[PDB]
Amino acid sequence: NSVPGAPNRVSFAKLREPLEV
Amino acid sequence: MLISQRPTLSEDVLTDNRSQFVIEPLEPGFGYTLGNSLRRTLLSSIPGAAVTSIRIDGVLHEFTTVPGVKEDVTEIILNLKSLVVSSEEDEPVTMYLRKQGPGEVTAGDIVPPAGVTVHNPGMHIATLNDKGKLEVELVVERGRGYVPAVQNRASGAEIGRIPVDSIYSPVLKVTYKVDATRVEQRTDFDKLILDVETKNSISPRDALASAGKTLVELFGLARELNVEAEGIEI
Amino acid sequence: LISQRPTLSEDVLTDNRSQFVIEPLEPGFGYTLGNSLRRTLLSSIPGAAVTSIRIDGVLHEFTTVPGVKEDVTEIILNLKSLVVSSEEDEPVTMYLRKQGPGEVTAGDIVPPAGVTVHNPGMHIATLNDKGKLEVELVVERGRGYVPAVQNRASGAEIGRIPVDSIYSPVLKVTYKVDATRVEQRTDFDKLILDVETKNSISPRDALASAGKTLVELFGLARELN
Amino acid sequence: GGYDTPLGITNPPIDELLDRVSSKYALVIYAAKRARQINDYYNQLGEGILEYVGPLVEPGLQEKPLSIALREIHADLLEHTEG
Amino acid sequence: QCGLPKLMALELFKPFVMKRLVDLNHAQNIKSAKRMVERQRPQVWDVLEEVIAEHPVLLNRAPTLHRLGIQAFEPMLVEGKAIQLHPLVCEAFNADFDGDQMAVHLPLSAEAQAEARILMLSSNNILSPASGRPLAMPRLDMVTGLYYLTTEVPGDTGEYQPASGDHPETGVYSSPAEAIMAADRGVLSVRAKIKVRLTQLRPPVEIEAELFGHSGWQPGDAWMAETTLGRVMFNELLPLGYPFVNKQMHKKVQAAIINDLAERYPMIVVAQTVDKLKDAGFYWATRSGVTVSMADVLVPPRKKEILDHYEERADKVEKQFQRGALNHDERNEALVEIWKEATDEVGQALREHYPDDNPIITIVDSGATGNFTQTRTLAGMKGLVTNPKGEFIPRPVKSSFREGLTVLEYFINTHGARKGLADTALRTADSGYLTRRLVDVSQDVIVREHDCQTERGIVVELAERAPDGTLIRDPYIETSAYARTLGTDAVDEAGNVIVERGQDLGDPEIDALLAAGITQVKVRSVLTCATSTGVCATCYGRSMATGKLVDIGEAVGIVAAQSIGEPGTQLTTGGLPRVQELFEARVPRGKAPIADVTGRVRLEDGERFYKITIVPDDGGEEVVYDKISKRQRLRVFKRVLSDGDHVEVGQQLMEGSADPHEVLRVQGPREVQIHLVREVQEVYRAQGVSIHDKHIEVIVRQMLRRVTIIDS
Amino acid sequence: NNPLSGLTHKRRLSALGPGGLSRERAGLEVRDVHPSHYGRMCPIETPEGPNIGLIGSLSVYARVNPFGFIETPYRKVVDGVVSDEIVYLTADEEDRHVVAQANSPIDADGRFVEPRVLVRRKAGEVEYVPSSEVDYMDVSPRQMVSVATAMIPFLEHDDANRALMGANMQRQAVPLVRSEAPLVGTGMELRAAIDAGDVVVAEESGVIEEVSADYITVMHDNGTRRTYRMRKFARSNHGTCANQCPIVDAGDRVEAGQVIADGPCTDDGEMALGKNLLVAIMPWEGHNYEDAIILSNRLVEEDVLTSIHIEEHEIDARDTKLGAEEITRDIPNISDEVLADLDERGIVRIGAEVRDGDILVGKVTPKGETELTPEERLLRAIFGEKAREVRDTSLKVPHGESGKVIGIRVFSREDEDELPAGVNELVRVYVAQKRKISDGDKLAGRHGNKGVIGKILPVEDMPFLADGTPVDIILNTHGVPRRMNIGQILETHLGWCAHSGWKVDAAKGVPDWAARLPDELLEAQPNAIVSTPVFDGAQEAELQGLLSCTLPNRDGDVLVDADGKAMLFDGRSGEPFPYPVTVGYMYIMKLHHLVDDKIHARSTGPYSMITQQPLGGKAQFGGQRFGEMECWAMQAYGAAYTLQELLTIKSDDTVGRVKVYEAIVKGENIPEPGIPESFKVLLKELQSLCLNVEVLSS
Amino acid sequence: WLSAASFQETTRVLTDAAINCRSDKLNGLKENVIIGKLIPAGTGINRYRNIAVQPTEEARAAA
Ligand SMILES: [Mg+2]
Ligand SMILES: [Zn+2]
Repeated sequence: NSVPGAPNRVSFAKLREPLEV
Repeated sequence: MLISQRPTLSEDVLTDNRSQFVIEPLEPGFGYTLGNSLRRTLLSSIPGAAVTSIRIDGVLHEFTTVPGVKEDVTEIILNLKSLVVSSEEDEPVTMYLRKQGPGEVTAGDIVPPAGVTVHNPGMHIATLNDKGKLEVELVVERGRGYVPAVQNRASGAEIGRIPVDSIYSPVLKVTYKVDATRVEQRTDFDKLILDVETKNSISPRDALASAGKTLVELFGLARELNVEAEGIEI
Repeated sequence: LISQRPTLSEDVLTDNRSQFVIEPLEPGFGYTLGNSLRRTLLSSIPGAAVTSIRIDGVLHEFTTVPGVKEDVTEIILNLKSLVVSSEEDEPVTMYLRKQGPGEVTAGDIVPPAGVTVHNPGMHIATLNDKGKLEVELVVERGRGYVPAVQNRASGAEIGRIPVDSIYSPVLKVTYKVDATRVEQRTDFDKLILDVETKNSISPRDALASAGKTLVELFGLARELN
Repeated sequence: GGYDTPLGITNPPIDELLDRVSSKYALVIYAAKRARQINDYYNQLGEGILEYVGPLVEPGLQEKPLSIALREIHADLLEHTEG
Repeated sequence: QCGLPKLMALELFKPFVMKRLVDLNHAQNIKSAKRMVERQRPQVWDVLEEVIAEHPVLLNRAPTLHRLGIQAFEPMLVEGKAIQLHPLVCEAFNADFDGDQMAVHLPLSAEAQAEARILMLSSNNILSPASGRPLAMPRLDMVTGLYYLTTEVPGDTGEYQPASGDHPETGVYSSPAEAIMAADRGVLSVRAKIKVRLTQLRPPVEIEAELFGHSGWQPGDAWMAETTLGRVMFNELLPLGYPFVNKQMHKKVQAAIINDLAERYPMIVVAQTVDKLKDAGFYWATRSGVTVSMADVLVPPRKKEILDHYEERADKVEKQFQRGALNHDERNEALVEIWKEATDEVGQALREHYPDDNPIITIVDSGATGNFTQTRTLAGMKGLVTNPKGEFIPRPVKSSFREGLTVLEYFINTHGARKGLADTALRTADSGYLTRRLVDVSQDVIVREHDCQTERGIVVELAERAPDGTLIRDPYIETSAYARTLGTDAVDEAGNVIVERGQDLGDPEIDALLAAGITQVKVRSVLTCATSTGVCATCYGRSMATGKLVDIGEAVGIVAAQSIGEPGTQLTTGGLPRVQELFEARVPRGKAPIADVTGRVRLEDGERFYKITIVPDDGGEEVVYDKISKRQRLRVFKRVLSDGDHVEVGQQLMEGSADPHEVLRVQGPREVQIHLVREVQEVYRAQGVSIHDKHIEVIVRQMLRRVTIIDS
Repeated sequence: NNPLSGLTHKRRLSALGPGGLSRERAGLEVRDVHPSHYGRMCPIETPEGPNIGLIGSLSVYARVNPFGFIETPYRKVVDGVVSDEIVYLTADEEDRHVVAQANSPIDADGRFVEPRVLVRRKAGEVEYVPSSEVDYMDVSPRQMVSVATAMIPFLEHDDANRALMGANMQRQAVPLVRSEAPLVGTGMELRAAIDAGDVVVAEESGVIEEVSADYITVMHDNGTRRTYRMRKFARSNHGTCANQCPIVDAGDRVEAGQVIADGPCTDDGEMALGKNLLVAIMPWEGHNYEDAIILSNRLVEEDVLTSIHIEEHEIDARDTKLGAEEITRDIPNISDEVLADLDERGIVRIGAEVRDGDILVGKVTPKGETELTPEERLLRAIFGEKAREVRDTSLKVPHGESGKVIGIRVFSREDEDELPAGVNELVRVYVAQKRKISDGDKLAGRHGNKGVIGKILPVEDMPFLADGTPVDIILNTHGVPRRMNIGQILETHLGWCAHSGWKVDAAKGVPDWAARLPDELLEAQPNAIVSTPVFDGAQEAELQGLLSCTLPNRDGDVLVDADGKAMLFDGRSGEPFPYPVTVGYMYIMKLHHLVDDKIHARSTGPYSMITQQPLGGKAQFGGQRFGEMECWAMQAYGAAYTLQELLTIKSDDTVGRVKVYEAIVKGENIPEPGIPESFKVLLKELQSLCLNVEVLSS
Repeated sequence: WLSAASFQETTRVLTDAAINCRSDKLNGLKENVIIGKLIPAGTGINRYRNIAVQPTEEARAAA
């Protein structure tokens, strides 16, 4: 999540991005 | 509580046995609640008599026509179905009708036993010619609602016994429709409209009275659980 | 071809949920009977609710009481989920006073006699060392949903906060039917009607009120004679 | 005559008015002139009555002069001269 | 009827309501009345209904594309701030409920109120003035509902089956009351083919004639109808005198029946019938079970085989190009043609797989919405997507929306979508300019008399013959032949007169003409009207909006201009620029020369510029045509183009678009009238818009009014 | 209107203004989508009106080169193996490269499974290429998309223009009072809410010392403590509330960058522009005809869809030639009840509710006296009316709104406050309305499926599942297949699955569809929240498998069958609906097109000076525009008298206007119209151009 | 010339009309609209505008 207070959000993403927004 | 006005009924007749009822006005949303239940109760709660099975000499398996009378068997079964009868005794009464020679077979030629009546003797049924000899046996019994033809258990004993669908309900066709007259000043009430066609056996007014009675008894059977209750009053 | 009389029975599942069984009925009558009973239960069962409140430290809904983590609007929304029962019709006032660190629920409110608060554990607000909450609730009977009566409609002061009122003890009503539909025409509909109320009135009594309601209209129908 | 009872603004059926007049515009001016006369009579009634005669049919409870005029046309109570 | 907000109605009728409320003594003076108006006291709401009672108020939506864009209504007061419309006038207003607002005006005087309640009443305007087709037709939801109610399901519950030896037919019903009694139970389905006895509805003409003989009075008598219960309910909805239809009702069928009603029934009854149709359509749309999900959209199993076959074709053509035997343009043309074939095959597979019961196919087939191309893009594959230059990308989107798309797949689609979304925005303004010019040029012509008593007119083909010998119907007869007036009597082989001069020339007249066998018919138009100012009523002919002869003051010029300009946003040179250039009478881009004299042709293939000479068949001189491009093809006639082929005086020797000035100067004014009318009509009809020929006739007549002076 | 609207107004690329082409100049080639846009500027997010294509948004990954050229990141592939090295590439060097695709079948080592991959070549073309020849690859999906559009679930299942409409309506949703987080979404909401700046964030890690409704104090590790003040009920530029609420406790620790207090349209720190509504997609009685929407009345009752609308009103006391206007509660010839809400200062008390026609500020101006008509003298003689030398240009609430009063700010020169020259007192008054949802208001999904509210329906008269739960909202089914936004139905199915929870039975391994489905997703509790990234989303097979196992709600009952449909009971007639219809949970938002702000009526108001036409717009009293097209329609009807009246005695004939008002009030027929004033203005105008134009009577 | 000037090329049309001293009969529909008299169409024609209505004598007697 890389954000300390993020609520859990299960994802259907198959691939892992290299760099964050 | 108080409904702020007395809801009322206004009936106008259109034919000898056909009426329009206006129930006005109800609490918002009660038009459907009253109308659909009233329609169903009218259709399937009024007791009445109807024809159930027919047996006619001259046909055993030739289900096309019968000798003498020029019209065929499906026509005759339909004329017989559209015959209004009123029976007092619950057991299945048996009627007979016979004619000989050319002529016009109506309902008036029938002979009803005691306790049963036919409310339109002047109805055409058949047409005989050429030394025509017609004899019809009828079974009439009392029930309620509309019931499809039931397969006859006495097939071997009465091979010529053909069961028919039964129109037990005295009321033929009931439709209803809601409207929203006088909404703004009177905070959006609604009116309910009923169109009722019945057989000439009974009127629409007393049919409605009986339906209201049946619904009152049913919902009072429901209500007689906590006698002290709070609702709304006329 | 059934001529035996219809009858009713009750089956309690929980303290609120219950299941009323009606049998026997005309073929096709069960659905419409259940629908009419549901439409009445869900709409015209009288209850009681809070209509207007007042907090000493505020003047309108869009402020904040000093000390309490909650907001005034969100306090109103939390208080919207109050379940009460009144026995006296007239507007009745009940008081809520709390001070010091802690979480104020619907158990801290002292109701007068003749009324009952039914979910004392439901949360209202959270205070601090500076927190101090003092509110008064005005509770009225009625039925259905009534939006906020305007402040100028009544002889109301500046601080009075009108609130929406929902007098409806019925939470959820539904039904089903079991139809035999046998060849020998001994066909009837067994109507199952399950009602859940918000802990204020027994579903038995809610049904009693709904039936007493319907009886008036259908008696007006029948008296035509 | 196969229609049911017309509701509201279309109370006098438009075709049953059309067969009484040459054209739609002629009917429009028909009704407009008659409404003018009726409104003048209503306004001036207290004073000396001029040539304008009131509604020949019975006006409703609160009925517009145009509606009264169109009822008059449908009842065949006025005559017109084309220009 | 139209529902009007009570607050806005109060503000609109303010002097009326104030006067009436001071009459009712609720206020002493108008100052007090104004105060209670401003504070909206409860004594104003009840008197508002009294004041609003049958006072016409006219609604409008911008843009007002045609005359029906602004219509009168009788208002009611409603709680809320939104104007409630009848769902039927939405087609006339081109108004969706996506957020569109509407404006409202109030007529004040007796004349304005009478005009609103007579001319502009919505119930008085059902048919479209442009083409005569009804505009109060049941739209999407209502057509879906009536299609569902009317369709007959084989092998359904409660059907009729003859039987013998053990039991009778056990499927026949005595009366519709018994039919609906059974339908209440599970025994009979609404869409079950049965035999019933009908006592009110008039039987169709065939059974009526063959059963009742001459006197076919149905309401008194009874007859056996072999139909479904839903069709009985629909015919019950229709007026009593209308014959029983007994056919599943597609949008076209509904159009035909409503047009027939408006043709031979009063306006009040057609309005009431359309209202009843709307009510039943809405009631029965809910029960059709039209719904959507992933399971509803289906994919064809042969899809991968088709895609593999066409991919192998693409690979082979790519390799053949890579050998250098063909250039990039040839490669792109080959790829586009094979992918068009692939789209065709996949669409056919989806069509042959999809059940006829599914909601999507039901909606498309019923004529309510969409089309099979829409369904193919949804489930199947979208196919070719446009270049931003308008060309076709060699690699098309292989998948469809149901399976999702790749990032680049969406991009190309976005290319195409943005192109279209900009072009429609430009098109709206262009069409507005066109109709603005048309109304100004054509505002002069208004109907001035009943008859100009002329005898000249126009020859209409009316279903030309066939070589085998038969009368094959002309495809465009409603546009050209219907609603006109005979200029000369119609005769067959100098025999009996079929239809006499000065006749409306409707369906019975055209049927009689085709029965007699004559095709060429002389008819009266505005092109030949001899009236000094405007046109006479008979020359213009039957007004398409009211179904009767036009009135004696109708401003037909504005009606024609609006009719032509209204569909301008639907066009997609071969489009709106084409019709604009036709109406502006410019030199067409594909200028195709025309012959000048009936004579023999001679062609020499010059260097990139041909040379065509026409030698007259008499002592005239030989005419030449030299400066033409080699890009343009050769016009076909008779067959094909051939050197030495004798051609007529005005044969288009090259395919393209001829010049209106040239065709006029070489074949008179009648020929240029024919050419302009046919060209504009075909440009419009290539998109699916029907406009009666008389409007374009009016505008062309206004074009050709002048004359150029040669000598002083 | 919301943090999305703010964040989209920033990071936006316009093409107008000085130095660029204008709307009068735009070319279709300019409006088109150039292939170089990929990863630089979004091709979906753009205004829909006449300026279509001239305004866009930066792609979510975009960057600006030092010279003003937009560059986007991309990974590099060497030896057919994708490195972790990221280089930013401008459209100049992209043509000199062959960039691969984001969602390519990587082998967890660097290689693609198929030799031929679909890529973009130099000239913007897309083609297949051997894997050993490509040199660049996309950093991620959604590289080509904006920030707003990236918040549309199932974007790839939506048509381009409908997705454009959805992205354009994402930024018009008003902030409700709750802002529940969507059941189905994308991962972009968290970062959007963080970067929009509308959510308070802990700038230094530490414990939380105390929390109230206005301030939050945090005890940092290094001795110092910090206080975050929280803005409440502040009016935004478009008249919507900007309330902020804490989401923390009194003892919990927070890290740097964590959300402390959520904002207007946020929940737990992620953007939430609407509410999850239980939806059925069947047509109902024609009230949802042609894109109309039906709702239950419980949405009104529970305040599920309600909004706070704060409006400010200004009035200034300024010096004048005759003296100074003064704001005072003493205002001549006024009643007393309307003065009850006015304090001694002359301004309405805070909290005093107000309605149309009332006085907010009693400001009285020095006029002296004018021509005193005989009747005024007679009146002051008969009753005893005084001099009343002053005039009352008091602030009155504009026509058509009401509500409570939040607060007042007062500026004066006597308090050192800097004011415009000539003004000595300034007063601004803030008025709030808690606007409930009503018919005529505009609702929309996230997929461009907008519509107004046809009818609010009583909760009893709504289709309800066998469980007895009524549906909340009904949309027509004819609007989906025609517009190609099946993605909204995909969202409906996934929303029902996420609302009900699920468990895939791994008795004998996982099923085939769940082989590639990620772990921790095989089992979800009720009311879970799922994220569907726009292009690496949830496949149809995965969604179908999820719908298969949809564990029952309260007792043993699967209301929604395998194909996503369910059996509904008609709440009006009671009989079950003949066929199952699809039901689910859909995210519905209320747009800023409320009917209260769009309702206008005019009987008689102001007129312009040069020509006597009525004014236009709700700011003035309005008056509708009868244009040339409407004139054409009126002539087409052949209706002449109403045209005469619409042009003469309603817009220009001044004597006609006054006489017609007198006639209508008194009860006589309308008089004959005269000559419009605009024609006389034209006549004098042409005369002033040295043109001898006149009118001849015979 | 009033119609033409309201239509298009207004300066050119006005200049030509002023030079030629052209006169407008004010009989066209557009110029009738622009000056505010009844248009010569529909209810604006003489035969429809000058119809006279009077009660029929049986109805007047029965009044
Ligand atoms: Mg629209
Ligand atoms: Zn003529």
